[PDB]
Amino acid sequence: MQRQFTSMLQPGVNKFSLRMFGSQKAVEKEQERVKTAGFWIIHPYSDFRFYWDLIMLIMMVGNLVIIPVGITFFTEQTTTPWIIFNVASDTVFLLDLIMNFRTGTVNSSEIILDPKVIKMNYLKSWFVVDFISSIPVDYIFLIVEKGALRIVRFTKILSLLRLLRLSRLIRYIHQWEEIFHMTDDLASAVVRIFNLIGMMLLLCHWDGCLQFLVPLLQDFPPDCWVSLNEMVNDSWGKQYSYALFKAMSHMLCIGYGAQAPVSMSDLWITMLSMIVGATCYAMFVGHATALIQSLDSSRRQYQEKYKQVEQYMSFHKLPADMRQKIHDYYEHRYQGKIFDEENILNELNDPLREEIVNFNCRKLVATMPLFANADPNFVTAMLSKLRFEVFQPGDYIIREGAVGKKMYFIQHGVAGVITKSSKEMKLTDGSYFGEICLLTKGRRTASVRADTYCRLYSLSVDNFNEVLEEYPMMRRAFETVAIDRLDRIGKKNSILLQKFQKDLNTGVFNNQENEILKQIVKHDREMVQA
Amino acid sequence: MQRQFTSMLQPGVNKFSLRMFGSQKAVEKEQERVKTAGFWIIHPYSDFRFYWDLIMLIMMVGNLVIIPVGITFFTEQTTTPWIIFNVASDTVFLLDLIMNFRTGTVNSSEIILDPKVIKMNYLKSWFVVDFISSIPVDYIFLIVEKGALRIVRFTKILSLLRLLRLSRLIRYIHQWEEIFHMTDDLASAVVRIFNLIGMMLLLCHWDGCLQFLVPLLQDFPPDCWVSLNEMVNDSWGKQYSYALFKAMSHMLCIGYGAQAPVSMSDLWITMLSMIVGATCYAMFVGHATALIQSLDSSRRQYQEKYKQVEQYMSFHKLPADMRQKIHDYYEHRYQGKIFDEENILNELNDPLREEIVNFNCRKLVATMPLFANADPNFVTAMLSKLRFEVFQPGDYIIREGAVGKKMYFIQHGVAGVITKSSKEMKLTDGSYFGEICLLTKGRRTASVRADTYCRLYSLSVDNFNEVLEEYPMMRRAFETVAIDRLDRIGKKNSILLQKFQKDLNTGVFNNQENEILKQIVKHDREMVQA
Amino acid sequence: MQRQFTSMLQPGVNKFSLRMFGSQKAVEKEQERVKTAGFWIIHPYSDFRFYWDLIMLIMMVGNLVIIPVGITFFTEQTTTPWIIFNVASDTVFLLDLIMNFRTGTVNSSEIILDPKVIKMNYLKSWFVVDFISSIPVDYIFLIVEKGALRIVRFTKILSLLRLLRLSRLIRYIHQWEEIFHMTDDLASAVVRIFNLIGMMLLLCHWDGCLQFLVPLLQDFPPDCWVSLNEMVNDSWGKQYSYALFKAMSHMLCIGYGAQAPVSMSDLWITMLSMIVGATCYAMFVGHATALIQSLDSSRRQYQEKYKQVEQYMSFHKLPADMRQKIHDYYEHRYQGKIFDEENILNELNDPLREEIVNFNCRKLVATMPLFANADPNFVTAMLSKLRFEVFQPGDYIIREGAVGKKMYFIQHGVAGVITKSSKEMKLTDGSYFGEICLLTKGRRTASVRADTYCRLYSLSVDNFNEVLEEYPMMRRAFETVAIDRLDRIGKKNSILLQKFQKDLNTGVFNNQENEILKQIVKHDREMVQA
Ligand SMILES: Nc1ncnc2c1ncn2[C@@H]1O[C@@H]2COP(=O)(O)O[C@H]2[C@H]1O
Ligand SMILES: Nc1ncnc2c1ncn2[C@@H]1O[C@@H]2COP(=O)(O)O[C@H]2[C@H]1O
Ligand SMILES: Nc1ncnc2c1ncn2[C@@H]1O[C@@H]2COP(=O)(O)O[C@H]2[C@H]1O
Repeated sequence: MQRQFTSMLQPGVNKFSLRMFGSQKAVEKEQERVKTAGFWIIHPYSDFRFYWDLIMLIMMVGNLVIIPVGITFFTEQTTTPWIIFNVASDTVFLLDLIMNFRTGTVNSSEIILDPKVIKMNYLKSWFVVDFISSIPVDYIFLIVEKGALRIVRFTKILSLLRLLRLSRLIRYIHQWEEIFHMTDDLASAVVRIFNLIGMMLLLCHWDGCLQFLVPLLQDFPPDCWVSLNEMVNDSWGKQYSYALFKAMSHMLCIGYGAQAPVSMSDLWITMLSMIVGATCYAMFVGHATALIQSLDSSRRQYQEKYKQVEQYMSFHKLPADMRQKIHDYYEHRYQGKIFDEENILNELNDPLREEIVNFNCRKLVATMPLFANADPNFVTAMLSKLRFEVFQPGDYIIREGAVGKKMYFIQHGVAGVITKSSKEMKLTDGSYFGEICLLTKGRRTASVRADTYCRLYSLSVDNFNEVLEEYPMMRRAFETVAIDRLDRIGKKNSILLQKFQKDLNTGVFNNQENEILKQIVKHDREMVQA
Repeated sequence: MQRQFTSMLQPGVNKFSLRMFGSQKAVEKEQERVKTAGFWIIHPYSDFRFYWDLIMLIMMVGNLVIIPVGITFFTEQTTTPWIIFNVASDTVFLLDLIMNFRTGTVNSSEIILDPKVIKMNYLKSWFVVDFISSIPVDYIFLIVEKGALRIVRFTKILSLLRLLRLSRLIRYIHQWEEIFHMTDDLASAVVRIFNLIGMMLLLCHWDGCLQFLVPLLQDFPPDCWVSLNEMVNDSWGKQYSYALFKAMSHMLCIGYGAQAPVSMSDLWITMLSMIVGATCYAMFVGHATALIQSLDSSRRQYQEKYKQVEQYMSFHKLPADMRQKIHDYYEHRYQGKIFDEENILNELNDPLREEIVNFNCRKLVATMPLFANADPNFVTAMLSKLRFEVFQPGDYIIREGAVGKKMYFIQHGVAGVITKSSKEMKLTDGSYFGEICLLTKGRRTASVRADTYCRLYSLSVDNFNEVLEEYPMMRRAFETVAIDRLDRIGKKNSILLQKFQKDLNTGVFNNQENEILKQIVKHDREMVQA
Repeated sequence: MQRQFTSMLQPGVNKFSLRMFGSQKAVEKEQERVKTAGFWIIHPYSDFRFYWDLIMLIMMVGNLVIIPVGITFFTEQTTTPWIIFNVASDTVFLLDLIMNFRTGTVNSSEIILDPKVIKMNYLKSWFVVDFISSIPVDYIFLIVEKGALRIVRFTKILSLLRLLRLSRLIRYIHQWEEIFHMTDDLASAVVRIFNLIGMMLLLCHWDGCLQFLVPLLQDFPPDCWVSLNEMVNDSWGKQYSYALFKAMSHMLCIGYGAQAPVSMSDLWITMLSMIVGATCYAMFVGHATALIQSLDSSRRQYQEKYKQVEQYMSFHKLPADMRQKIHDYYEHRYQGKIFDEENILNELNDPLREEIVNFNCRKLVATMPLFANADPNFVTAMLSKLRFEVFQPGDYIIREGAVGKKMYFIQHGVAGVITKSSKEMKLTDGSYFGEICLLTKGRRTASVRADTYCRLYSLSVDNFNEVLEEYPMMRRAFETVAIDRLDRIGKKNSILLQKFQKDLNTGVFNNQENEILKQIVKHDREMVQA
């Protein structure tokens, strides 16, 4: 049993524990660091301190709802049932104060030095504002005065010293909400707004007890609101309902309960309640505004970027024909989602980038035969050096005769090769153009027009040269496929022809090599016919 | 004593003085610049002007609380006690006006030209709106009319000309709050909201004096609210409490004090008070919103970045299995703290970067024997060219056979070398892999799998070549340790073997050199066994 | 006179004209473009249209204040004075409608096509909502019914059709405020909030006329608020004050004028007025919040950056000793001003950058003798390739023996050279170290410790090599000064010695050259003694 107590008092492996400590070795280190001292110390992340936090929070909200109401409307406050509840909550919060001695804080590292450091820090921090609210001063002062209507007044007053149990509630709810509200966007916001409206109802309830308490301590003078409305004799449900209604009407600023307040005490209490209500309502409106702006962030940022590009198009005074094509492109590329890609892919590390890239191009590695038959290290490097692009229908991707600087891998949407003295050649998903320009270091062979809405993957020339100089068997493959494709087109490149005639006669090719090559070129005939 | 007066009037070395002036030579320059003119000039950063600011602010808030109340409810305003206070505050603000002549402003540099520049600027800026509020016009006009109920009315009016002492309060509180509120985020916000609620209570108090002042100047006509509620005879505490309650109920918009206002004067004053109250409450709600959004900034920005990466993962339609790993990585790397590292480390200078890097890697310089025994300039350069990384459990850091481009220093969490025909080899904190790939310019020797949650420090190949070409003794060390590690693994590199056989036989090695090398290789056997 | 009319109708050279048109040639182009058509067309930037805008705005706010009040409380609306004012404002707004025909809009370019384009666009845009409000329908319908208490009711109604003069006011105030409110931050904000509170007082006034208008059209039934308060006979000042007070109490939500509204008409008008008041007050609170957040921007952004660097220091868990030095550095460098320097200096062009750099370094070009005697093109290039730095007291700028990569120009604050077997050497403002390391391509000669708070200007090695390879006479100067400084230090560099012994014996030096060199080295002895 005591081993279970020690394992409870030591910090346990949890999500917050891992977020604090990093590796589990730090959790074992903290477990031994707690296991230094004997039978006493509890850690501020332990499940014992968490459950004691929760039990004391339930008891606190219970007592702060039932304390003030009990004081005002119950002029017989010496009943056995009432005294039993009072001493129960008293010994419960004395337990919580001694555990507040035997806890430990976190400045830096978590301080676990009991007899000097945490004792001095706690005795300098909150011991007065807890020791007033702990012990029942209402029975001590009563047995002192026993060892009298003014004394009955004074023992009705000092019970409100237990309202200083409030500071423990906010001091605990700080830790509790920061632990159990870091989950999502909706849940944290909704628990924060319900936190605030719970605070507002607590203040309305306290004020509703106050507006009857002060006409009670003066024994109901004949001009205050209670003896004007003639409800000194009405049963306590009616008095509490009216006092709470009066405080809620002051709080939301609707109006005075009665026509007006005439006595001086009622007048000043009404004014103080009005100030507190206006301030709390202003804070509530501010929190509602902050919650709304936190919910509406993404659409706002997208409209910011849209207004920026609209201002750019306005500054150059482009025609509306072009603005329609630009907004069509932004829709067809970003799909109404604002995000920066290079920054995120720079923030992630190498295997996360490799796994994300392999998932985004899982279709292309299957559909191209080259990627299906090549080595996975080459495939991974060539895949890592790619770039997304979106082409609108009917614009030239590659024009003939210009200098070549990249190649493109088709992912979605058919694009056509338009060679003169050739009809047309369509290219489905899973194919590539831009081979022979980069392999021959010359001018583009035949132009390419984007028929449908193409979604292409492009690869620059320097990365292509680095990868294909690392592994040259794929360069032999590209040379052979480019030879067949050029022979079908009609033009021929003697540089690549002589390089292959010196390459194939050198004997570096194998039986499996040219069998794979024959498979690839018949596959290329298939994905140029289709 | 006069030397103390001159040292008070000259600017003193303070935090604001250093933030204004840079070096202390500018403070000495300003001290001589004040010491040019004789016995007169005070500087707008001097402790004399600061203490005169504070004393005049205390006297101002005192007088603006007690002036209007004194006017309305005290129809016997010729008492000795009242006249003594009036002439006291009068001569105090005449002192402040003459010191307002003998001050100096700051446009650019601080102007200290007395007899033309600052005299012309002050006499064109605020001299009318101070000279009205300075001298007691209420006794001058009275002794003029002595040298009569309308005259008693007129001498009750002109005392409100001292409410133009208000502009000096805001004009001073600008400087005072910008001096003593640049400390932190909570303190500046709380003093700003209490500044605004102090302003609102001041307006409520002034309006509460007004609502009795205007039924007073008409000698209480039989239809205004005072003679309707029948409180012309009630003692002044009751009249002030009711007038303040009526103005506060108009201000927060709760309701008319009485059922309605019937006389025309009460009607128009009620409407003007309603407008001023609605405007001031709107400003208060705006300031509360701005304060709340200023407090809730960091969690907001973190949720912005989180929503952005969520939109990226939504756009690529990644499976939830991968989204869980990405959110796990972001938690395990940033720990819920949004900050940009490269920008901050670019903003700091060279010794701050060196000191921060040495503190972040104080454990690694002790645990690695190479760093413990090397020269501190080399250690500092190699430390400056490092980069943080976080690896999740069970992904390959380095795969075998790929091209090598960096090396890694383990900081936290064990990672394993998985070589074929070797069992496994664990590596604790404080070790490095990636030596022999960069030293032999070839393929990776054996793959490395991240067992626990690794926190690694990585170093790129170009920086490694620059540092190790600057100092080659560490390259001899790395060559020897790599030779031993390869001999234990099973593969061997003849390039490094021949380079060391030509290196060691060259005679460049020394007795201390290979003694240190023997210590390092037995240390490497220790941190590969462990 | 007609030439003055044509020059008024044509667009004039103004600040908005230059911001619209760029060069003055476009203003002359627009002047001829207006001068195409004859005697008719006015341009929407012309001073004629601006002054007609202003005169119609004055007349509009006058009429919309005096129209509704005239309708309700003046049951004798056939007086000569009243009819004269009505036909005056009628013919004034018929003038404004015909000028609304003869104007021109701006879609793109400013359309100036009169008889089809602007006529069709205006007749499709606003001609109904102006032609109702232009002509006095109240006299036309009266002379129709003349060519009867229901008819008197109907001629009291249709005058409110002139409230549709309101749309012209907002349609003009759009252009007028965007012209004359682009000046500053305070003026635009204050005119916007006073614009909104003017709109709110206009709605309060209109509602105050409505609450008496509807009990007027039913001939004051015996249960509406007017005949309950018994003010059918009170003179019109009293009725207007009470009706405006009732509408203002509904508008700000304070309370019903009377105890409650009993008749059905009063009930529904009260509810509609409550809805309009709550909506307008919500808009006012929103505009106040936006104004406050616009005023408090700079301090907010500075606190954002400060919280970010605080989160960075918290994430690395640096000691508070280091956090104090970092916050000291940020204060001493940015001086509490958030701004990005590289972005702004990238946005400006070449002579603006040259002029800004020459002003920031006007002291250094005078204090250094090299800059005073060198060619201004060299001085400008070397000045353009500089970088600011701030060094805290007591850290080593340059350590001995390390590799050299930049040189530093002292601007403010003394720094010391600490050479072994030399006492110490102080360097005032206007001096440079880092010459001989960059000139000899080797290790740093002697360390340098920052004594006071140094503000230095640094220059990198690649820019230094580019400039000093462009002009080599300054390299001869640096070689000679470095020779003297090394001879005084104690170490000597044979590379520079032999390069100068081959350089000086080559005969490239002149009499003016070595006279300038002698002046520079005695100046260097002066600024090393001092
Ligand atoms: N018949 C064809 N079928 C498919 N693609 C082709 C054909 N002819 C040329 N191409 C591709 O179109 C590209 C355009 O010019 P390049 O020189 O970049 O390389 C060319 C080939 O990749
Ligand atoms: N037996 C071993 N123990 C620890 N590390 C090793 C061992 N063998 C190889 N390594 C490291 O693992 C690295 C992986 O391949 P590299 O060529 O980068 O260089 C290798 C060495 O740094
Ligand atoms: N006696 C000296 N007085 C002033 N500066 C010096 C002196 N000796 C060396 N320096 C400077 O200090 C620099 C530090 O090393 P460098 O090699 O960069 O070049 C050195 C010179 O610019």
